[PDB]
Amino acid sequence: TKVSVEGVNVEKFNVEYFAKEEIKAERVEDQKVVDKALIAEIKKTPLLKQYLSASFSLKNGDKPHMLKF
Amino acid sequence: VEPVVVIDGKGHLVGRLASVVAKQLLNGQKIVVVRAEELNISGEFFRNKLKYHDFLRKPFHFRAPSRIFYKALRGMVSHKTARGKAALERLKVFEGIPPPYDKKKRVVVPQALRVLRLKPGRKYTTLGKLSTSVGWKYEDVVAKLEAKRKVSSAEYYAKKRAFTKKVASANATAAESDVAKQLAALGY
Amino acid sequence: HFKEYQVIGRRLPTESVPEPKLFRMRIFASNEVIAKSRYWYFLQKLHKVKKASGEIVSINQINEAHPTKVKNFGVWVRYDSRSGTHNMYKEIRDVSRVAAVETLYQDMAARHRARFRSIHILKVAEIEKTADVKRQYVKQFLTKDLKFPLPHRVQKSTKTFSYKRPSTFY
Amino acid sequence: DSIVKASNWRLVEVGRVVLIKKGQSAGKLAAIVEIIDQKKVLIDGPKAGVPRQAINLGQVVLTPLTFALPRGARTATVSKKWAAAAVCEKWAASSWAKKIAQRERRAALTDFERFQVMVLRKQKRYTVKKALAK
Amino acid sequence: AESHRLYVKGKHLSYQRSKRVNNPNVSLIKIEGVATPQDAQFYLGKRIAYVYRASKEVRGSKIRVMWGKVTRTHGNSGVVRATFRNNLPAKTFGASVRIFLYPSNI
RNA sequence: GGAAUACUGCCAGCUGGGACUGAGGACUGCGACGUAAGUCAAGGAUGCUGGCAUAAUGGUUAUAUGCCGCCCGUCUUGAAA
RNA sequence: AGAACUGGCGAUGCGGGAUGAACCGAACGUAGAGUUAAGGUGCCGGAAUACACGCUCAAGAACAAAAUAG
RNA sequence: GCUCCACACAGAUGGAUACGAAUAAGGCGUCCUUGUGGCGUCGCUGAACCAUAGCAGGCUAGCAACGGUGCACUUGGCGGAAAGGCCUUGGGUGCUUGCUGGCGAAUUGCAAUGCGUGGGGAUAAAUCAUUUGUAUACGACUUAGA
Repeated sequence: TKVSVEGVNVEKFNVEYFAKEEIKAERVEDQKVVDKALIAEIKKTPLLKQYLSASFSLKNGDKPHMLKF
Repeated sequence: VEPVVVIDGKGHLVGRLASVVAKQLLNGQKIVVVRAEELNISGEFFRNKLKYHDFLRKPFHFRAPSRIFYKALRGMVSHKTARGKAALERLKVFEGIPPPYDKKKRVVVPQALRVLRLKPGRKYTTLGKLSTSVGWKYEDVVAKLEAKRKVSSAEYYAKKRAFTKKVASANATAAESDVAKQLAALGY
Repeated sequence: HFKEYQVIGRRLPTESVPEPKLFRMRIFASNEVIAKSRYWYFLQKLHKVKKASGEIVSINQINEAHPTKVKNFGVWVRYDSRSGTHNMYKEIRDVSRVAAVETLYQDMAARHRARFRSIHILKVAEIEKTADVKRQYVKQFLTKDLKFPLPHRVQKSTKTFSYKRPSTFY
Repeated sequence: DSIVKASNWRLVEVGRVVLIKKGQSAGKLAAIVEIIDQKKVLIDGPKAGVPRQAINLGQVVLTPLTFALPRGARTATVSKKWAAAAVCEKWAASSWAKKIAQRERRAALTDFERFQVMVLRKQKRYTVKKALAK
Repeated sequence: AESHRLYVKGKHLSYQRSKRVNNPNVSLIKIEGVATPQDAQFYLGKRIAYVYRASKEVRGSKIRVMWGKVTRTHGNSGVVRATFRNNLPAKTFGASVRIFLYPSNI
């Protein structure tokens, strides 16, 4: 399953952006900007929000070599 | 996969069942064996009563079918060693199905059943008859209280069947709906 | 698996004996080398010619004409046993000659404990008309609208534990 | 009156529908065309594209479906009889084919599809548990 | 969520060994739901960890873990050989081991 | 009549997954890319990231675990003894 | 009894053979990866309760031997 | 064991999900021909059923039902093979993801799985002393006196 990330501007993020040299305000602003753009596409299909809110976990009888991810 | 496995000895070969149980519990799997008296050995009564007195005429000898199965299992495990002794501590053998194992599911081993292993039209021996012939004195009580075990367990199964009837009716009435069709489309 | 190989030889033609008899026989083997070895052995046994005094003219695999048609084959088997030698005739029902000869070899190794070394396939002949077959166990599969069941199937279970108590029905 | 239980065994015969379990043609249907011996039987499955070849009865499981077919029928005749008898339509109606299809679909289920299945199962149960007890 | 497991459970059978000679450097691990070499091929290279409870305190927990890696398949019943930085104590025969999914190839 | 397929062999064909190995120590040579500048998988691991001084790790010994190991030297003898 | 012609061992580890000097493979610096021999793959023991054809109810895995297909 | 003082610590992490019997027959539904009955349906494995969404699973505003269920109560029966477990009438208090939304996740920075003593207060009982002899090489065994 793939969402249309074309609408999200990812040019700002780079390797030096994550350098670790209370969270920086600029980081929070960028996260909010990314979330605002991504939520519109995520809600465009049913259960995508709920699906992403659910934590993946294995169950008895599950065969990862058989499960089609 | 199962924390504890209950195996119904009825209809199984002593050798194959012992070998599979030894291999399984050597890997740390806990196994419980029930209805050992109903375990079967290939061949008619003669040649099964024999080969037992032959080693008997040599120590201590146990007549109970469970003890016979344990002896068969004991020789397939490297006893006298810590791993062998520890492995044998994960095994339990009883005649019939004493509680609380009577209230839990019992499994079978397809590769050890007499039906699937013995060719049709060949005589076979049963552990209960041999044990009684070699001095076992609890076959009568074992059979008597095993018959009682089937009693009221048939009634429990009937009640479960009645409940599943209502469950199936509830599923059917809700079936064919939009949600039901959506689930069926995805193989569920 | 086996294959049919046609092998010919003319004992290294020399002066005063041009164009020799050109012995021919249809050898059965799993490879060309075994076919050539068996051809040499048969020539030595049945003819006054040795491997060092011969030449393999050609060797080509022969495939059955109709590997789908069910046919009956009569085989004139000759083999060496614990005492002397005894000619034998048998009838085998198989789709192809290779399968028929393989089954014949298996039966010989089973009902006679004879191996490829002592077994000689003199001739295999197809039979199609009814009443020409003689063995009862081959006539058994020539009745009109023949139908038989397969009771007590032994279908295998991968898992060591089964909760179904499987039934042998078919 | 006289009583005899079903005891109906799936008999091997010309035109018997058989599903192959082992080999390159596993999972495909075929029809028996002739009998060779107690162990090997000739089959043809031109509908599924399987080649006409001899197969041991242990490599194949007999299906309850049957149709008329002359003994030794070639590929063309076998295909004609298969089309006429509507063998494919009968196979799909059988619960065995439906179970095979369900197993294949479950194997092909995606993780997001699995989550959707879980949600729909919860929704269906919410009503199933309310249908009972009253 | 009910289950938090993200690894395939497995059982440690025994080290690679001859009749009278054993090689503790190579361990044999059984993977649940695996019975053929082809199925075990997917588990090659995955990190395998062994979890056991300790009596004395440690650097911030009470659990001690021994990490390992899958090297190659073993036998025909889906058995797979595993190697660890520190070999198992040989007392874990039949114990439970955790076969993680990473590194992933899907 | 024609497709194929079945089988043997070739590819100085393509494309992944798994395990061990990092040996040498400024350039001398055989080769490829490119009109050239220059580059390269071309006579041996390069770069990044993650944990650390009440460290990280390693070491000594008691038991335990899976397997193995007839008590030492001498002489008899062709051998074990 | 008497010899004798070439060979296995003399001083020889290692793997298999329940153990063995007359067997099979193979002869030796310290380790890793990989591929094998004899020998095996129901457990002890690492590995297919593999596949296919028939045989045998009793063991079966040189001496008491002579009396289901063609 | 009742009480005070003084000290102390072989491998759960989804559910072992329960008729019996045969294997040259079996279950499931229906009905009458109540029987070894007729019909349809299912196997050819457990690749199945439960539940499985929420910070290692929070706060919180609404909608749809009068359900599902965790915990402590209460009613009745049941389980003697190693019962010690099974339900279950009634109400109490929480969740409910059955449905519609909001609040927070960050910096751990790219993974390092993430439970009784040793000293006292009372005392139920044992052995020795005595005796007993139906016991006796020495242990042991057999009696009784607040």
